[PDB]
Amino acid sequence: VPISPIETVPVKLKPGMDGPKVKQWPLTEEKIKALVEICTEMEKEGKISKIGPENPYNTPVFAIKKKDSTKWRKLVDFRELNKRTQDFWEVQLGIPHPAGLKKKKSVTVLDVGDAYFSVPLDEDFRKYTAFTIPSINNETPGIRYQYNVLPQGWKGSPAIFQSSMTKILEPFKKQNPDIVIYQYMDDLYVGSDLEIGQHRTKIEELRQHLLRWGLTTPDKKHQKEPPFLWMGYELHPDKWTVQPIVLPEKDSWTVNDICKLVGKLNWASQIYPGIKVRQLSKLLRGTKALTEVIPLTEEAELELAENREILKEPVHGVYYDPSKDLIAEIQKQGQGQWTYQIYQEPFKNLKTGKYARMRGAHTNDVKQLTEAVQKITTESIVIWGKTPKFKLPIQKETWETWWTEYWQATWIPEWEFVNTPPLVKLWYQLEKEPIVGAETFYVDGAANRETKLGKAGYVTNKGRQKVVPLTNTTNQKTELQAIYLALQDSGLEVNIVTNSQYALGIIQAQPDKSESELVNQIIEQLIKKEKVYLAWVPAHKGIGGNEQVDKLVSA
Amino acid sequence: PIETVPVKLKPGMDGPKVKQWPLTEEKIKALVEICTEMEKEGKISKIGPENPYNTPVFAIKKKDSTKWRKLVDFRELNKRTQDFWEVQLGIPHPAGLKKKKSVTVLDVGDAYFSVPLDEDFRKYTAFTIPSINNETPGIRYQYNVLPQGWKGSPAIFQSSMTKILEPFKKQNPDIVIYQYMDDLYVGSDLEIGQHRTKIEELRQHLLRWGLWMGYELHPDKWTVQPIVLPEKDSWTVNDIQKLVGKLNWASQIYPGIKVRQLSKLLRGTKALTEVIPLTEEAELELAENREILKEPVHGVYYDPSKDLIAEIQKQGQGQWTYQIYQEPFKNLKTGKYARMRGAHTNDVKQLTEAVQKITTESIVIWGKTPKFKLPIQKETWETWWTEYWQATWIPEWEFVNTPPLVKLWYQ
DNA sequence: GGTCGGCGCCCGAACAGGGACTG
DNA sequence: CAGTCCCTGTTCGGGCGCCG
Repeated sequence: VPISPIETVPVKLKPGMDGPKVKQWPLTEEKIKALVEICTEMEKEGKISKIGPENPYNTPVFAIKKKDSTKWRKLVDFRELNKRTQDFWEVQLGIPHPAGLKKKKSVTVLDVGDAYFSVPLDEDFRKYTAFTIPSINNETPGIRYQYNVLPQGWKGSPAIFQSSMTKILEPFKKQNPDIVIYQYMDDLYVGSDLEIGQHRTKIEELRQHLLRWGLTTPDKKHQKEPPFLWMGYELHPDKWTVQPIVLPEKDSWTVNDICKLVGKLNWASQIYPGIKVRQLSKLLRGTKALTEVIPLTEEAELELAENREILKEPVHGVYYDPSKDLIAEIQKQGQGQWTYQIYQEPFKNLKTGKYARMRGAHTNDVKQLTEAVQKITTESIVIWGKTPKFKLPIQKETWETWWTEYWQATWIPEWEFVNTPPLVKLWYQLEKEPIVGAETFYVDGAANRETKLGKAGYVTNKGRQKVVPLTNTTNQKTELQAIYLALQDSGLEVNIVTNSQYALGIIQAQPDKSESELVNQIIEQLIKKEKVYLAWVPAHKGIGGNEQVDKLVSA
Repeated sequence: PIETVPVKLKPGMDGPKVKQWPLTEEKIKALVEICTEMEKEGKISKIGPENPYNTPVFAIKKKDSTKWRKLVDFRELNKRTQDFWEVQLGIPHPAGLKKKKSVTVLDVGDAYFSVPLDEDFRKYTAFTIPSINNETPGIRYQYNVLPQGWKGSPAIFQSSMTKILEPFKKQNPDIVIYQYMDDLYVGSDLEIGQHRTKIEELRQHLLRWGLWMGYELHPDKWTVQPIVLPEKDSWTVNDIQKLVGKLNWASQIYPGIKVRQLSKLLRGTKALTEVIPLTEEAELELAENREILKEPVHGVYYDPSKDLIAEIQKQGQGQWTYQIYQEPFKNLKTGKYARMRGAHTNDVKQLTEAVQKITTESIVIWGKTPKFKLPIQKETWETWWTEYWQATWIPEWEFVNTPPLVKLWYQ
């Protein structure tokens, strides 16, 4: 076996185990022909070698058809070898995005044919890559090979090829500094601001520099004219767009069909603005079977028809210009849904997106807006390495009131107010001092762990009083119920005294939406008020009416 | 031609495996130049995916510093080598450093690049440099010398450091020198003028051995924030309710606090804004509770085996309070920071500044870094904190959500 | 019957840590 | 007193999308 020009990567096994010893699967006669045809071909080129009985290792193997070709792909079921192979650190930290590319004069894309099979495997590790090829007869002992290159299905194959590829490209990228080479597996986006004459020369230099190591760049996958097909997009000299997305049009929807629908909708939302998958994701909750048929709700059918109409019109994105600023503008879509657009020139979107995660049981629009700003910031630094300027649908004074009074540290980068309804605001403000001339409600509530029964009420300074028996409740729900009572039976200005830290911790966060219906009713009553002053006092200390109302709601 | 000190992990623990977080363009550019230069000097060397370990890396600029500085988040690697920089070759902490009039910090991390690292341990110092928009895969390196920010670096270099400081400690036996991580703390009672002069003598004394800034401190002027009760002449029902709640919370620290006579003033179901005269028995309970807050807590002392913990409270208007403790309600030190950088505009910058000031005090007083309880959402902190970090060490932290109780630490 | 790695989203189950009440 | 439970938050397993 000749020596490969590429340096090999030393690979070990986990300390305390040995190679795989698994029996071969019964393969169809149509896949047996596809394997023996390739095994005898790779053996001629020095990619696999025969092994005798001295190799006590064996692993399954099968084949999968290639997309839009009559060629077959050889895959190995290394699930037993991967569970024993050493752990690797993947060098692929993310996926490039077309919005991060810069306008270049000349652009060239090319793909390396059979990349794994052109990169050598470690010499001391080839013994563990032993498999068997079943013949057309079940009585034939079959041929046993071992891999001399990177297999397909081994957990170390992708990381090794990516690191080996970068080492070969370093001497070329060191001699040609102004050449942008996006490297993702076997796809090589090559661009330059050099003239179109010297560009093809550098491309052929790279095709010969790669050829010196066993990497072939066939002219079949070579691309010289726009539009370029790269990473699932269509690169035009001035714009880009995703490859055509096909949504299923099933008359009867299953759970797995929704996942394929939601998956493509998220993929479309990177450039198609306004995609909403709120009501469609409400179909996946509480379900157990992937093949279970589920009918579409009225809110889900309306959300699907809107997304289809957006996909009808053609949309496109522009490229990144480092000379001009980066702008990001967010809109409040649905209840819990946000969409944003990142651009440098008005209506020339680099990319779009959506944020709709529900963090916690109680929240408001200011919290969700801050979460969205953070998601956009991290995403922006990945693609462009900088934080965009933000145009936010929230008043400057609104945000100043929130972050200065909040107890948690919070902050938004350099932003400006854009007047695009609906605006984000605070629906109610708790006073900082007790209200003069407002009735003072001392509320309390208790329950029993066993009977699940409780009381909730209040006592005021004007003699007013109420107690309500409650069934199937807890200590926490009663203390919220006692505050909900005080809000209902009070005027526009009301001071409320409680000993519940749990209830006070919820209301001070100024929520406008909650998962609890009782909280939403407390919110709706707080919005109706003009001045509300809450206050906390320790319980069981004989404080004001808080001891009198504690004794009434005792049972 | 130097012999390497053998280093091992703690038994039963693998190496660190932490992913590299996104970096800005100005940071990535600053790291490629430094790593290429350090690779040309043999300090680091490129590696491959067969190394399963990785530690995050980013860059900083110290206070009033133009030059970028490489920084590795070795917090996970330091946790997995804790038995080395303590049992084997620890550093004694001088109890007189916190008493000096002026203490200066010197970044001596460049000296660790002179000592080679044990060959078997280099596998754990691996780190990855990311690219913008994932243009290229990860450019991984590993350390061939003593890495900056590793707690094992000052331990191995300690013997070499003592022999360099011996001519200087002899001529100046009254000057205290403490080494923590990449920093050298030099404290003296000298006047501010001749103090900086002695610093320059030590700078040139370190340049002749192969080693430039300076951060001045004044531990004798460090103040604490005690718990104080309001000095009101006319008390309302709401004030007395706030006072009782605060005295009830404070009673967990000073067990001698009583609220019996004050709670008796809150018997009727009165209006919060109604004025209440303080009885004779209540006025004495308030004056006596003010004196117990002047006394020190009983049975509080530093335990060197226990970890330090720091809590920070956002008091608004650019005010931040903190408490350092090992056992709950046994606070070793309290304090309050005000008018820091970013006040009245950026909370994350102020919180970052506070953590650095607190950690600095924890190094001067006890020689340890605390574990912080940060009053911030995790995703908010993990997005912005690197934009304001100006220190060569990184403390450990967790995130808390404690709504304000009864404003115990600030009036 | 169905291979690996990377990133993204959505969900529920399992984990976990704090506060008020009870033997 | 240590034992629960009511509550909330985080972490992770697993499905899809997309790329090679």
